[PDB]
Amino acid sequence: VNSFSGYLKLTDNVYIKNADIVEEAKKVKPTVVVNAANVYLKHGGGVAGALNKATNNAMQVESDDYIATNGPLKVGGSCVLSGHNLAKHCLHVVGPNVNKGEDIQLLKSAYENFNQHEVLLAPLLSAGIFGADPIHSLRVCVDTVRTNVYLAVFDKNLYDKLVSSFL
Ligand SMILES: Cc1c[nH]c2ncnc(NCC3(O)CCC3)c12
Ligand SMILES: [Cl-]
Repeated sequence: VNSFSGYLKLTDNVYIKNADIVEEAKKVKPTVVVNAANVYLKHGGGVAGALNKATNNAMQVESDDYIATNGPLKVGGSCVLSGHNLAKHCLHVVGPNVNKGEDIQLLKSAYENFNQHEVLLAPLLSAGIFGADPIHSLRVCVDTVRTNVYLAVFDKNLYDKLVSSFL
């Protein structure tokens, strides 16, 4: 039993809700919140910009030190950093950004990072400003993640479309 409330159950391990991941994280304080990161951990917009703003830029400060030490992430890769005031940990996961020409096949590799954590709060990878089809992102999530994932979809119309179209 966990404290995630109001979710619709999609499969044995995948759950979904129309919610702002920022407001959800503040309420639940999950062990792991997933960020929709880029390889430079430049949290300018989309989910990343919103999560960073909620940390008063502390996420960005920590991220800049991480990059200065380790260099950029790989597309499809991840790193674990602090969750600041939002969660214990933030799993920064880089899905492919279609508006950069990146290979959508890397979306499965991106979701595989979730399997290293028993329970996560997360957005759909590569959706929104990363330019992929969110229906596809949900399909890859369900077919790749085996741990317990609570998906927050910010747009109500897209959520209803994701629910109504779910196979
Ligand atoms: C932009 C933003 C702020 N807070 C959020 N919480 C959850 N999801 C988000 N955007 C990603 C999508 O849900 C839309 C396509 C996939 C956001
Ligand atoms: Cl977005």
